Amino acid sequence: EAWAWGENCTTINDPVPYFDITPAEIVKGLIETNEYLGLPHSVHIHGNNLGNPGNYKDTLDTLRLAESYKAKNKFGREQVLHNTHIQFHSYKGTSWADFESGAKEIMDYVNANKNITCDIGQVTLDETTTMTADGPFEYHLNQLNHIKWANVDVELETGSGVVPYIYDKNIKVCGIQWAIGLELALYAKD
Amino acid sequence: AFAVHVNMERCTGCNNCVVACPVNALELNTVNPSSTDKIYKVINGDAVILDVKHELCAGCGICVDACPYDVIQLSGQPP
Amino acid sequence: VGQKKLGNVNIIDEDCCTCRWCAINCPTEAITVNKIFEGEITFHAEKCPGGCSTCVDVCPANAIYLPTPKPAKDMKGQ
Ligand code: SF4
Ligand code: SF4
Ligand code: SF4
Ligand code: SF4
Ligand SMILES: [Zn+2]
Repeated sequence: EAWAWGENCTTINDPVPYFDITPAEIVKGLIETNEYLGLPHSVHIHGNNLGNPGNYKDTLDTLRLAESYKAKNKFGREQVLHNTHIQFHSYKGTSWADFESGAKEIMDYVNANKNITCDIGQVTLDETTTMTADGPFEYHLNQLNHIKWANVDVELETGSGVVPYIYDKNIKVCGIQWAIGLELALYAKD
Repeated sequence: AFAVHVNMERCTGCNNCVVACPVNALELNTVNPSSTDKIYKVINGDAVILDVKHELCAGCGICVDACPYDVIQLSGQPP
Repeated sequence: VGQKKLGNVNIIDEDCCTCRWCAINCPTEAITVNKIFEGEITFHAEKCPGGCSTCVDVCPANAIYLPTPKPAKDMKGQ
């Protein structure tokens, strides 16, 4: 929503423009709502600071938001929130020249906690278009690679962004991105 | 309490005289609305002034300035 | 040599309306205007139906303003 004005919430704590609610508060409120209604699927969560180096710290910060809930429903599920494409959230380091993998730390936290389930976003190393409902990531990607960019802001609801991208084999960045998902999947005890 | 006259012959139903009137905008856009009566409503494609007895207008000129193809004449003299 | 003051500045008295704009903004406090009327005027902003800047357009002394909307990352919930 801050993208609707042109900004982005770069962490878990900063407030939304004019609403003064934070990512942490909204995630917690939606978790309480979900587990109270007993919906089948948990709060599927994207996350913040997507696609930037060093955001494994923020990924742990956002995963620590479930430490006080229990999945109550008539359906069998042990999650309380589902953290998605985590190979995107498991980066490390300062920039793209000092960039390595934080999958070890992410999966240590997940192997600890039993109310957190994940999935990997393994990159298949080819040409693709990247579509996420958040604007700022797609805009940042467009400013990186200078290719097409489409933005679709919805009214009182979400954002959007479509940007082609080349995950080619001839880049250190893309190679490490490929390695990260495999590290995540191969560090899973459960 | 003035009198507004709408030239039905060139009214297109644009509804920018209804949206822009500040007496129409009193109901939904005010805290604790005072009066909920409306000067214009576009019935059958042309702007109809429900303010028959000339009690609610205030000669603001927001509606004359709003109509894209001038069609609203505002009378500042007693009807 | 001291001071220059080429010409004179003075107020047409049948046109001035005691606004205090030039007195309030004069650099050397050399203008003496006193308002003809005294009292108080209050604006209940929560009752203005928005796009009606007739008051702004007709105020002689341009006392009225439309308070400028704040930017994002500065609205602070107000
Ligand atoms: S002059 Fe002002 S108050 Fe009267 S009908 Fe037009 S917009 Fe409404
Ligand atoms: S703004 Fe003008 S053209 Fe549009 S409905 Fe009113 S009178 Fe007709
Ligand atoms: S600024 Fe005020 S005092 Fe000066 S001429 Fe204008 S109305 Fe009169
Ligand atoms: S002229 Fe000013 S005070 Fe009067 S209704 Fe319009 S916005 Fe409100
Ligand atoms: Zn996503």
